[PDB]
Amino acid sequence: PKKNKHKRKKVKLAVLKYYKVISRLRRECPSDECGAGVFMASHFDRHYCGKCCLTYC
Amino acid sequence: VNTALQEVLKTALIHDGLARGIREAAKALDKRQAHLCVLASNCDEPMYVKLVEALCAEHQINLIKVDDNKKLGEWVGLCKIPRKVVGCSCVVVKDYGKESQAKDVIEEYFK
Ligand SMILES: [Zn+2]
Repeated sequence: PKKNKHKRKKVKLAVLKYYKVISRLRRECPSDECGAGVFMASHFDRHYCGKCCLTYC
Repeated sequence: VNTALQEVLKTALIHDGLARGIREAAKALDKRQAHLCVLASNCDEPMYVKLVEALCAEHQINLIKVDDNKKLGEWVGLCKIPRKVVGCSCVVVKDYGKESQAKDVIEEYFK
């Protein structure tokens, strides 16, 4: 066999999936190096923001 | 007259003053640091993007309109002059230089 390389996965136009139209569709990351628009990805038993590498619950 | 896009954008890229792109426009609108907003009116049909249209009514931003994507992508950003075609759809200008002819035409466009 062979070890495969990693390709950048493509979700298509998730830029409106950060909002819900006023009202956002995902929850905010508390930070001082991030903030003013930076949200956390809400997975099924955890909540994830990229830069701080923060898990909630 | 179109020196309200020629004399501000070409003199604005030299000063770390452009926020080009769409999600960076959303993070810049949540920063409350949008001063100049060049929209698109070129789309598959324009009803698919309503977020930058409605977050200024929450956030009190100036809006100047254009009708073109390819002349927008020739206004701002990079291109070959078999040619590198990229197209920009929404521009947040964050900062400026110091201008004495073109402060007003981006300033006074509040109709
Ligand atoms: Zn974080």
